[PDB]
Amino acid sequence: GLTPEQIIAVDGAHLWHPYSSIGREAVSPVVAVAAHGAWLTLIRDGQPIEVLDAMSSWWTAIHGHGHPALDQALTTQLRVMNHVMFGGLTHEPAARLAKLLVDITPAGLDTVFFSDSGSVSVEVAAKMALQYWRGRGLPGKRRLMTWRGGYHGDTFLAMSICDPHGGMHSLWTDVLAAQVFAPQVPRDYDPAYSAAFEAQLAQHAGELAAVVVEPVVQGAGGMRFHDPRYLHDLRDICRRYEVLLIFDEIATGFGRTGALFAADHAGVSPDIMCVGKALTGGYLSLAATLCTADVAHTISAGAAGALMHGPTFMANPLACAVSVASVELLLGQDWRTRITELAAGLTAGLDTARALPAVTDVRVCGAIGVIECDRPVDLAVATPAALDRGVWLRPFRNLVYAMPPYICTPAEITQITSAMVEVARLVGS
Amino acid sequence: LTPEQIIAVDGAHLWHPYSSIGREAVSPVVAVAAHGAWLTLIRDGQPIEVLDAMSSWWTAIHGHGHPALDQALTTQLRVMNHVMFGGLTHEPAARLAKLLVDITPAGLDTVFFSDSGSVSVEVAAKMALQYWRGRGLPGKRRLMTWRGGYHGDTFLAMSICDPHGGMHSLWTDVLAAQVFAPQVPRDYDPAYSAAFEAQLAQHAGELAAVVVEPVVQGAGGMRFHDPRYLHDLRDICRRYEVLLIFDEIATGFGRTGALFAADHAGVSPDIMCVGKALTGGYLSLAATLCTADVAHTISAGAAGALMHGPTFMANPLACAVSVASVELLLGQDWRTRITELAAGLTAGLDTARALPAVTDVRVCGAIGVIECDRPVDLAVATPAALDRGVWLRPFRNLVYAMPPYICTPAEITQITSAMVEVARLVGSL
Ligand SMILES: CC(=O)c1ccc(N2CCN(C(=O)c3cccc(Cl)c3)CC2)cc1
Ligand SMILES: CC(=O)c1ccc(N2CCN(C(=O)c3cccc(Cl)c3)CC2)cc1
Ligand SMILES: *Cc1c(COP(=O)(O)O)cnc(C)c1O
Ligand SMILES: *Cc1c(COP(=O)(O)O)cnc(C)c1O
Repeated sequence: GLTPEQIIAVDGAHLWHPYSSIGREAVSPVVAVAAHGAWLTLIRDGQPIEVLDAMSSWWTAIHGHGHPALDQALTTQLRVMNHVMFGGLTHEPAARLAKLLVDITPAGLDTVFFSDSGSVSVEVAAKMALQYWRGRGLPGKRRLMTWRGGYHGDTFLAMSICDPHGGMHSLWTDVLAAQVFAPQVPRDYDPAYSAAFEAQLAQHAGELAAVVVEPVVQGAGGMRFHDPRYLHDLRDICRRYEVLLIFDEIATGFGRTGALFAADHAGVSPDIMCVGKALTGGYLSLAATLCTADVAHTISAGAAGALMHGPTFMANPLACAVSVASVELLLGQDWRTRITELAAGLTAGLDTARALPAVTDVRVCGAIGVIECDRPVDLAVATPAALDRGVWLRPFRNLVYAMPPYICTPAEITQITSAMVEVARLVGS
Repeated sequence: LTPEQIIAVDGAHLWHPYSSIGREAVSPVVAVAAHGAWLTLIRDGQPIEVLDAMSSWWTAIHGHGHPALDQALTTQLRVMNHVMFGGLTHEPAARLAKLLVDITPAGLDTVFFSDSGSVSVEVAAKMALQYWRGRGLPGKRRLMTWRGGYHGDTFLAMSICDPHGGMHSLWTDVLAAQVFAPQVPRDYDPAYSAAFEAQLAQHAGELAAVVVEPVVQGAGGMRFHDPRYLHDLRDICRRYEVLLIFDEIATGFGRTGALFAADHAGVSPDIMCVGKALTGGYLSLAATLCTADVAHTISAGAAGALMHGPTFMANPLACAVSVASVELLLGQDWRTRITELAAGLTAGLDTARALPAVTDVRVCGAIGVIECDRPVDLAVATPAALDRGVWLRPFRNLVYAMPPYICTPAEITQITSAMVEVARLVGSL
């Protein structure tokens, strides 16, 4: 048992946080003591206050926290089987989830490799791509290509295809794999960009295993959106130049961009796809990498005879059980209407920010809203500003943004957008 | 789904650890329940109760559905499933961090939570690299280990796995080129440590860290080595200013007869990884600990922070069950328990030394290994053990167990008897 003060004292001495220091944090983290539906209970001035999780706790909480159907799914599974090793055993949760995932992802993705995080699923995707070409007698095809502005995780291979600036590649001189970067993909569709991407890919085609991109929305590398037609072009380019296409849908999956998967906006299927953040409805760490029958059969028929990967908690029954419930909950409702309403709410709520002096862009895509500013956002100023307004927001660089739970009512979206608009006002002020 | 429908879905759609799709020599066995030391598996359409001799890949130290652990999960679920760790902290994370800092080897003062062992290893390497970069020595970026090791399946993790066991031949030109000392022997030999030092001396200026599994090497061959080697590594690392990293992902939490395997030598590494048994085998969770000096040096460097932050970092649910698992272990006489277990394994496995296909029998804490003279055929071994009411999964030439700590003396003897019978069959053909 620990009080918030004790929690803070332990935390300051002993706990790392994402991309943080020990003993040099500008501001202490805020003690969270509960989470229910769209709301977090945080400690502020020693007292508990309920605030909207505008971030969906980093894209995860699509149905909100403590959804009764999802709580129930976990507890039912807990009474039967917590976990068994996936080496030599299988189980209902894994089979149920894999069937669901193959049915709902872009056509052709027939096999599912479960892992415990997005970064791992990305490494699995790369491993599938590299083993695929090795299975085709082309080990030279081992490099990856992407466009700038991307994020794919924090493990060392994932780092190599992250945006070179966002990813601080200059601090990793001589340690990361050297990958092929195309220029930042633009928002608006310009076939000249695709022509140039193709020309650059063409000269590297013989050394490229895959193009890896986030489809439609680039998250941690800058919350940038691009025309879905670029993905149609990528599919065509990759098809014609024999380079696998990998869509990283770890942030975009399960309805977030207004399609069940962002690939659906372009009506294209990748050869390999990663999913993760929202997969369990934000209960537990779980990710999946899917690939076509062709990819799976080629890997399986190659010299190695198997995909050389196998996490300890692969296909954990508890995480899989809650994921099944989470996906069924999404599919059993009119999610498409729900996201359209959310997008409309975000658009309407963020429209006034356009007029603000420090604001360069306002953009919405499905249940994602972004205010881009002309200068870095002071976090020591912004965080308490949104908290004071009943909203948990986490800006970074020049961006103030939200990816709210799908269960957010119109009143809650208004509340979120208001806080965002106000943080932007203080940036200019 | 019926067991048959599960098998059908599984065969078409599910990857398993280090497996193929469509080319599996045996179907996985359907698991329908797990309670205590026992799994309920479907065999010829009928449910059967068998002992989980593998602890579900080292995870289930307290057995499955332990009331204390089930309870810890459901009571955390009631309050907070998960919140983002960026800007927020919480009681489960603080309680676990406090516990971990106070039971791990002295000087390990900070804790980075992640979702899997492979990730925690990548975090450890990142800590070491950023440490040296913080000291103005970015040339110190390679890792050194001994052969026979396993550290996970992500690309950096792979680079320090045994090159043979990890099939580095398949990964030519993709993996970082690390420094490998020869396999560490079982018995203490001063010449081995002298040679290790001599090799390290040649690379000292380009080495960030030595990374080893202390005392027991797991997936690389279930080999044990004299703890005195760890005292040598510590001294070598100190004199040549190379960080020492212990991977205790398999060895942690009493498994080798000490609380952590480093304790067998009284040695403190600069950085430490834990994972498999961390949650008592309920959920995926791992941790990377480092000293105050490492933490401060990273935090004072150009990045001003450790450049890593998993989505489900410090998941409340996983942390809560981990707190309960660790407390459950510490609140009993675990040392006597493991000693009794080891004695049971030793007594039970002794008769195997006389079998024709057996080259070695070795026990270290709650780990029993029959080393055979040929690779073990799973198609024979699996059903043979199930026939005897035990779930065993041999690998390579090893018939081994790492049973739950809650196994009674009779259950241990039932496990060792099945192990003996499998070993007898291996040489029986
Ligand atoms: C779990 C959580 O709350 C969290 C918060 C921030 C996190 N970050 C900070 C912003 N990020 C980056 O600035 C970033 C880090 C590396 C590469 C790229 Cl392209 C971007 C991504 C990781 C990750 C997790
Ligand atoms: C979760 C589970 O049941 C499981 C079973 C076997 C697993 N492996 C991984 C390590 N194995 C290796 O052979 C291995 C794989 C890479 C490097 C090294 Cl040193 C060893 C055996 C199969 C992993 C997970
Ligand atoms: C967060 C993220 C990842 C990495 O996921 P983790 O679970 O944090 O390892 C990979 N790809 C994308 C697009 C992401 O947004
Ligand atoms: C299993 C293991 C790992 C990898 O853990 P995952 O959770 O499977 O990624 C790393 N190191 C050691 C010593 C292990 O036994």
